[PDB]
Amino acid sequence: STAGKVIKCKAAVLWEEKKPFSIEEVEVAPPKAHEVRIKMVATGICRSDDHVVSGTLVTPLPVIAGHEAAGIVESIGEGVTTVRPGDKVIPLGTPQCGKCRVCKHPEGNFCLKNDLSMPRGTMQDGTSRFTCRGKPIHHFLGTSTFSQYTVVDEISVAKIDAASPLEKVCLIGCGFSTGYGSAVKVAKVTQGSTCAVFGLGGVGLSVIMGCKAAGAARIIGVDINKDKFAKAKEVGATECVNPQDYKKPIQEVLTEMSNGGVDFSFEVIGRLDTMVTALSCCQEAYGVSVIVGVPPDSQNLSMNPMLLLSGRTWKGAIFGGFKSKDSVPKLVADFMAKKFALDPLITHVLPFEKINEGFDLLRSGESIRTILTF
Amino acid sequence: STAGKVIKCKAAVLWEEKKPFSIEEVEVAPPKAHEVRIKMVATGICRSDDHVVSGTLVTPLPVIAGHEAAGIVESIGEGVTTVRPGDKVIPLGTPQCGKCRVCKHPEGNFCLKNDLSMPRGTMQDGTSRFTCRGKPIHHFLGTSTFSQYTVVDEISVAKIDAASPLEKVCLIGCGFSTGYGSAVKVAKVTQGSTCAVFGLGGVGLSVIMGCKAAGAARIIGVDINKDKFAKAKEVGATECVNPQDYKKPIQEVLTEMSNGGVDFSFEVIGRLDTMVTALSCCQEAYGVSVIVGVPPDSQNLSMNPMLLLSGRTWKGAIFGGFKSKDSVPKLVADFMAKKFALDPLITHVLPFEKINEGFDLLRSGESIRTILTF
Ligand SMILES: NC(=O)C1=CN([C@@H]2O[C@H](COP(=O)(O)OP(=O)(O)OC[C@H]3O[C@@H](n4cnc5c(N)ncnc54)[C@H](O)[C@@H]3O)[C@@H](O)[C@H]2O)C=CC1
Ligand SMILES: NC(=O)C1=CN([C@@H]2O[C@H](COP(=O)(O)OP(=O)(O)OC[C@H]3O[C@@H](n4cnc5c(N)ncnc54)[C@H](O)[C@@H]3O)[C@@H](O)[C@H]2O)C=CC1
Ligand SMILES: O=CNC1CCCCC1
Ligand SMILES: O=CNC1CCCCC1
Ligand SMILES: [Zn+2]
Ligand SMILES: [Zn+2]
Ligand SMILES: [Zn+2]
Ligand SMILES: [Zn+2]
Repeated sequence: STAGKVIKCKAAVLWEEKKPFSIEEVEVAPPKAHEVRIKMVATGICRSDDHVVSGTLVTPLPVIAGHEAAGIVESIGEGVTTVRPGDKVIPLGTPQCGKCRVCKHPEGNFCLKNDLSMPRGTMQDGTSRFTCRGKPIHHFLGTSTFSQYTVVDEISVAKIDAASPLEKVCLIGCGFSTGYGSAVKVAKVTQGSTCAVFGLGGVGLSVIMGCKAAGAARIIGVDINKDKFAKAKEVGATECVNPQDYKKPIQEVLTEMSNGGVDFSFEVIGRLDTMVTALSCCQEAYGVSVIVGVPPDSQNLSMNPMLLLSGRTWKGAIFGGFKSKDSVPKLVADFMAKKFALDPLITHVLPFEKINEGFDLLRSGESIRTILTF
Repeated sequence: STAGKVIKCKAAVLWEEKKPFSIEEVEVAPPKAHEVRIKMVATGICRSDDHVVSGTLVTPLPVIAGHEAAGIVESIGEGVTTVRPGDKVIPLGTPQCGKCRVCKHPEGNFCLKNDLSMPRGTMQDGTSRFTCRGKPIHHFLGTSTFSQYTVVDEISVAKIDAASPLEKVCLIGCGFSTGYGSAVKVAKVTQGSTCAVFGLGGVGLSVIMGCKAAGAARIIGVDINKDKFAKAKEVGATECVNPQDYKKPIQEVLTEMSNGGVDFSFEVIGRLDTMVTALSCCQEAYGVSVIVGVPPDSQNLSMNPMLLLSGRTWKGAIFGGFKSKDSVPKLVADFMAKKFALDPLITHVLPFEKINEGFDLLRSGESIRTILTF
């Protein structure tokens, strides 16, 4: 019926920065060799998608954004061996080619086939599968899930349990796994430790979930929006602090609260100043700080290297350190076995056609994750 | 003979920055409770001592510097239980009180009793044991080894093997242990890995020794003084590069040489620019960079946090991460069992009276470690 043919469908096209998405018809080419065309079922609104709109995260425009999603395979290109039509799948904003030095390394996950370091906004072959008004449109992170259909390279898609609820497990494609893995895999939070989490959105709440799963004794949530505190406590925060409530810098406050610095801190906002504050608030001799938030494009932070010389460890990670294709199906299986919850992250549900309202909810501070249904 | 009495002896006093040391008579008070008075036998010239002269490292003046040394206990104050008169000892620029949260933590070593974070230049009790021309003189790092006799707090001294050669093992008090541990304990260099070591002085050569002991396959030494390359290769470097020989930034050179970035890099100079270069040259997804060098006082570096977000780990350490009082005697025992060599680090041996000549040798690029003998 549609296999081998161009599909005309609706997508949310971003023609320029700082403008609403345009819901309009696009043409989606059939998949070439080692490509997969997916009928989207649900997609979450991640702050990184908003960073594309705001220019915080630079990728070529015009673009179909979206990268946190789940759908059903409509057709596969020649040579595809890991998914078949009808399979439930999660696209992966970080691929897993399985062949590069990073994929072969026991710890690495930032596969060298990624489209983040030097963005092209294309498929792996350097071309686009999307046309709109006769104009080629860029892809985003090899995923482009703000469309009723997308085409992704095989290395950027994972087959998941056929019974998965796609309107929930789409969060495993980005925000949940990123936050959870940042705590359990990247930081390796220890039982009885004290953690500080800067930023209590969908990703920060998932960091809290991971800290609690790791057995932290104290988990201090930090946010300038106190409306975020109730949910943070529900998922495991033992206390929350708003930096605006204090006359001293919050790194001082947190050092005093933790009797000399926290064991693990996480920056899950995307500001240069909070990256330095989060590093400073961990204990100077043995603390660990993990950057999760995305900094504004091309901007440098300033910091005193004595913060590191005393013994601190500072690291960052994409996607919680998880090797994407290996990890996503296992994380879905864990979700199906009730080993973590996703409902606390989902505050709003909207049809895809209301994407702009979903972004308004995020920008106003009212939502954690809005899930869009196609 | 001298016990309980003020000792008049020779010391090298630094009265002000950017001046030669003044070799003259000082008075060394007897040890108070939990203090140890030590007759010096040998002391090394570490770049950190020169940093005091140059103003790179700020500590109260006038001062008796020196912190890498070995000697023999002359007398002990009330309550001392860990050393006795006649014992061979190494003073510890980082103490090990055994009671603070850092000393109790399995990884931490930067004991909260240190005199580095907020330098006072005193004994633990806030007073000085040194007088010169009737003026009180400050201590340095709780050690002050540029003197025929010094007084140190018990938590800043380790008893070592009575058969130890003090003119060699003084290096275990700072330089050697710092570099070796930075590789084996802080970075945890792995078998078959590629390492880059910036700075080929006494500490950087000790990093190379540690990388080789850990089984690194490639160890790239980096120094602007090509005269340092021969000794670096003798102790394990597989190749050396001088940034001044290249038109491109050395981080780009090292990334190309390592086919995409090194596994472990070490900054063992003390420059902001080389700290950022060393971080950048490690592989972006799984590389680890360790700051060992001391930055100039109060200066901040500038860096792009995307270097960390992709997956790099950045850390620093004092004294190679070793808990000082536990580790120094074991490292001496290891040296006595031929587990590592110290002779490659020692290029000059001079009488203490030639301290200024020893510093000239360091500043001119002509020495690795000069050992001063009393
Ligand atoms: N490393 C990775 O793989 C990933 C990174 N990201 C990044 O993580 C960050 C968080 O993403 P979401 O949770 O979706 O965003 P979000 O916008 O829902 O949450 C951010 C939170 O930070 C708080 N905040 C903002 N400014 C603050 C300040 N100055 N001090 C304290 N709190 C402040 C906000 O009130 C908000 O609750 C974003 O920068 C996003 O781009 C997201 C997904 C994956
Ligand atoms: N973290 C810690 O516990 C310790 C830190 N230190 C610090 O480690 C550093 C090294 O100490 P040493 O080996 O005694 O010093 P050193 O002066 O013997 O060695 C430094 C080396 O860096 C090279 N160098 C200088 N500028 C350079 C540049 N722009 N690029 C490349 N190479 C350059 C020099 O030619 C020299 O060979 C110093 O900053 C010292 O204060 C020393 C001992 C303990
Ligand atoms: O949110 C998904 N991916 C992010 C990962 C961090 C850099 C920007 C893109
Ligand atoms: O060289 C010995 N100690 C150093 C440790 C790093 C800060 C300056 C002093
Ligand atoms: Zn995302
Ligand atoms: Zn790969
Ligand atoms: Zn030193
Ligand atoms: Zn201590």
